[PDB]
Amino acid sequence: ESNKENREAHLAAMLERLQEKDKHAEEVRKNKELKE
Amino acid sequence: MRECISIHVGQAGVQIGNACWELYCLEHGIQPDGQMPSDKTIGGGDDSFNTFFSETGAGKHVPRAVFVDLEPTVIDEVRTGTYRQLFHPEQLITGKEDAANNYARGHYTIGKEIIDLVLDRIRKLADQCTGLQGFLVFHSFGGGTGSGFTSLLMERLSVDYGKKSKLEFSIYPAPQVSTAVVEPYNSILTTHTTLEHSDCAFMVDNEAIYDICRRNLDIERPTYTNLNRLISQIVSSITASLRFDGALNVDLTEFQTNLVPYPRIHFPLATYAPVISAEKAYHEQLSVAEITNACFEPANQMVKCDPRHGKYMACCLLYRGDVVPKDVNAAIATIKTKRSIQFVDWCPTGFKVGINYQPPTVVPGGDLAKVQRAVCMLSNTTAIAEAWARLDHKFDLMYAKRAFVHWYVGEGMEEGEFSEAREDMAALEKDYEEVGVDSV
Amino acid sequence: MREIVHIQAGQCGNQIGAKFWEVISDEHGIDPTGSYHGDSDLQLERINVYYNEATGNKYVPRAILVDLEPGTMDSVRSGPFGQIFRPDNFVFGQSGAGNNWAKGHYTEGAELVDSVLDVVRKESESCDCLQGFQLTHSLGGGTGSGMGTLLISKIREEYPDRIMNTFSVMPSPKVSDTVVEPYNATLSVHQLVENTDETYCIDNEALYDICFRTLKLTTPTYGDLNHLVSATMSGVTTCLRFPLADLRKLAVNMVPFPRLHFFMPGFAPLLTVPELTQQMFDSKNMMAACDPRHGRYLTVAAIFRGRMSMKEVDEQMLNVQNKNSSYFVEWIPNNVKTAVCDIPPRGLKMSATFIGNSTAIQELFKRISEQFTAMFRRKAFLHWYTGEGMDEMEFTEAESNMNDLVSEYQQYQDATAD
Ligand SMILES: COc1cc([C@@H]2c3cc4c(cc3[C@H](Sc3nnc[nH]3)[C@@H]3COC(=O)[C@H]23)OCO4)cc(OC)c1OC
Ligand SMILES: Nc1nc2c(ncn2[C@@H]2O[C@H](COP(=O)(O)OP(=O)(O)OP(=O)(O)O)[C@@H](O)[C@H]2O)c(=O)[nH]1
Ligand SMILES: Nc1nc2c(ncn2[C@@H]2O[C@H](COP(=O)(O)OP(=O)(O)O)[C@@H](O)[C@H]2O)c(=O)[nH]1
Ligand SMILES: [Ca+2]
Ligand SMILES: [Mg+2]
Ligand SMILES: [Mg+2]
Ligand SMILES: [Mg+2]
Ligand code: NA
Repeated sequence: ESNKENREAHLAAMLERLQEKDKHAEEVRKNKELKE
Repeated sequence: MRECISIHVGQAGVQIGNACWELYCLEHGIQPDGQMPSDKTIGGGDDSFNTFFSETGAGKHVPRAVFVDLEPTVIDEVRTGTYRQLFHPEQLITGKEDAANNYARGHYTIGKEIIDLVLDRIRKLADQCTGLQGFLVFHSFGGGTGSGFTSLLMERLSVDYGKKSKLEFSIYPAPQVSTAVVEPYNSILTTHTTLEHSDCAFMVDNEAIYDICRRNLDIERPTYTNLNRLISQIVSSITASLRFDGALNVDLTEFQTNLVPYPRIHFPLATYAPVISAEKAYHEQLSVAEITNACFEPANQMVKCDPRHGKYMACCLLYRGDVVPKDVNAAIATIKTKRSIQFVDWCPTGFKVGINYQPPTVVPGGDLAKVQRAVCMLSNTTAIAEAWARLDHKFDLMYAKRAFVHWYVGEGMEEGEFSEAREDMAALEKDYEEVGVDSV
Repeated sequence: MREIVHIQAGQCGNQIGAKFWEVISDEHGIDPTGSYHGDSDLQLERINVYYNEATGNKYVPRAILVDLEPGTMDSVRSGPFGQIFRPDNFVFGQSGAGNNWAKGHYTEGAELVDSVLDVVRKESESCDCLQGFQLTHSLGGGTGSGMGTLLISKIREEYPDRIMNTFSVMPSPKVSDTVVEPYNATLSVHQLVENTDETYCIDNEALYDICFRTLKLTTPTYGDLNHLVSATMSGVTTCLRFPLADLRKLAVNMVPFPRLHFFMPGFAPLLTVPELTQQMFDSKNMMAACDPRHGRYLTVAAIFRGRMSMKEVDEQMLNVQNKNSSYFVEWIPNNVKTAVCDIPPRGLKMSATFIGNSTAIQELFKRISEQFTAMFRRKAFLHWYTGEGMDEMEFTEAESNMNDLVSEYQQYQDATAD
């Protein structure tokens, strides 16, 4: 059970970092709208 | 009655299993289709070889064995190999994704997907037994499956079979024969986890076997096939008392009484002789005295260590072939006046002898010469801790930098398991020191 | 049945991708029409790692070709083996990237990416058990570098537990296409450090110097460079493709710390086993412009191919370690592994390929970092990138990360056992 929680939490952290990259890529394209 | 079930885990365990079961068939006169013409009781019986083989009504003699690996390609060669007909398809179990040299994946991520199936197949074998004696588990220390899945299996076997005996044949890693860099981690982890679940474990140092093949058989670079044929001869020597009977035969369980003075001190040192090429065996007959003498030569040990620098707590000689006790006793009398055989002060110094009369066989077209008599010595010497020291040192080198530890943490493990396993090894090494110290 | 999915992105990625497929197709006995005409069952035993089996007993590369321009990809369809690729696996835009990482990563590349991921998913779902992915691409351009790292990240969201392996061509002024290459490379390294498991550093400066100095080629073309790339790529994939290796076992044994996953590949010859071993470890044979005598080896893998004494391979591999032990970190015991494959590459009786994790790879990243810092100190050419939505802190972030990488390789180079 401990091993299952640990590994799941590592995957969750990984996907959360990847989804923060998605947010930043939207702020970048929105930031391009605001200079056109 | 007295059945033993063999379990072969990962590539090492499976390939050694191939070699062992081939050798058993040759020793017993069982053909590759499983027919045994000498066996007149069709479909059953209580013969000595029935401890290792069940029988179908169609005359087939079937290994009491399960082969398990988390990838398919090594067991597939069994499924398609010479002895494919020996085994029922259900005895050969494979996953699709191996453990990638990672204990954590063998014990947890991948292993947990197949452990229930493996246990269900073992239960199917156990149910055919009238008096199951225990398990023989074959595996490497170093692979992800051999280390991690084996520990999981052993833990589960203790739950499902209580204190029913479990013996291991464990392949100890050597750089010569291929080897992942993380094998010291896998070795300590599996040794720590299995320690309380195993009753007796025969370590086999791949470097020892490699050296014996190069030196005695004159093979420049031994293959796995070379190593495993030699290993199967040692396994066969050790299990011969289970599979044959005779007036001078002594059951492995009686040796085990002598070999295990404390639960954790359960790692006997095996030595085997003689190992000789056909060219050298021709016109040379090795006597009882000659082969006995060879057991006390360190070059013939299954594990590299120096017993001259430790103390004995037991010495067992398992003879097979043309050997009578008179020649044994003389040979031992000679040995005891010419060798460094120092016992601990709390244990008797006799050698325990058994003789199995059925002579040794070899695989036709192999490199081992057929001899008329052979011997395997099993001793319990504090010197075997040198093997743990060597492995603990490689562990410590890597662990102090946490090298590769992220591959195990990524699979859900914690550093806490590393230090707890390493501390258990440190206590094991101290256990071996304490038992060798003279009594007050 | 441990499938790899291959992705080639951009001009460089597609050109070396196409050579790679020609080279290993020849090795496995596959012709441009996809039919097997080989002479050894060892060519087909693991063919499924890289190829799909189709109707008519045809074999199709499990490959995906990606570019923001039709140019290179039309050349691929025309060249040799052009019609062995699955036509639905071509995914091309129209606008191009302009050698602008931000265009490949955020803008143009971002609205082509979803259609690439549809092909990735189709290829992955027919896989009995996917190992992971390998991407070929350059870091100096815009499509392979910017959209390639975008693909890596997006694939990591759907396959977080699969291996990501890249062949990443590093830019050199000796072959320089543009001037902003140190920007595109540094932004790309930033992503690679975080989102790949293993990266072969194919350094155009090494390839140039090899072609010029050793091969005696006064005007090296991309054809001459790529010939080195293809032989290297064939060499480092040998153990994946013939019946000891897979991508995860490779990463487990080569990568002691997750960020230190940039490998220096080596090849010989550019003939006896001692001679071959010697040349494989020589700085002149490195596919990355780094001198291994200026750092220390964390891990090493060597593949010998051809019929030769394995006892002599063992003795010479032990020889080069014992005589150079100071160059191998003591706290990773037994850190050099050797494999032998009977089947030589085309045109050689024997060959040696080298995969090294050396702390000397820092010389590569330090060269890029100085070319980056020289332009960023004067804010040169930044408008190309802020013009797509980026801000300077992302440059400041990317270069700090790459300097941290250098510091980390240095920290382990300097670390001792006692
Ligand atoms: C796919 O490419 C290779 C990878 C490895 C690599 C690999 C790479 C290594 C390493 C170990 C190991 C291990 S070796 C092993 N043998 N038994 C269990 N594990 C494993 C095995 O399979 C592997 O794939 C691992 O130490 C330093 O670098 C090695 C190679 O050749 C030596 C190959 O060279 C091309
Ligand atoms: N004596 C002997 N050793 C072997 C054999 N096969 C592998 N080994 C050794 O076993 C260790 C590696 O473990 P393996 O059994 O191959 O690995 P595994 O159990 O299949 O684990 P994974 O492949 O990681 O899932 C190394 O020390 C190898 O040298 C063999 O047939 N005979
Ligand atoms: N080795 C090699 N390098 C290349 C090749 N084509 C382009 N390059 C290099 O790749 C970089 C340019 O990236 P490129 O792939 O052409 O741009 P992209 O199409 O936007 O990805 C420059 O550093 C070129 O030197 C090739 O076929 N082989
Ligand atoms: Ca003779
Ligand atoms: Mg395996
Ligand atoms: Mg270009
Ligand atoms: Mg390879
Ligand atoms: Na019978």
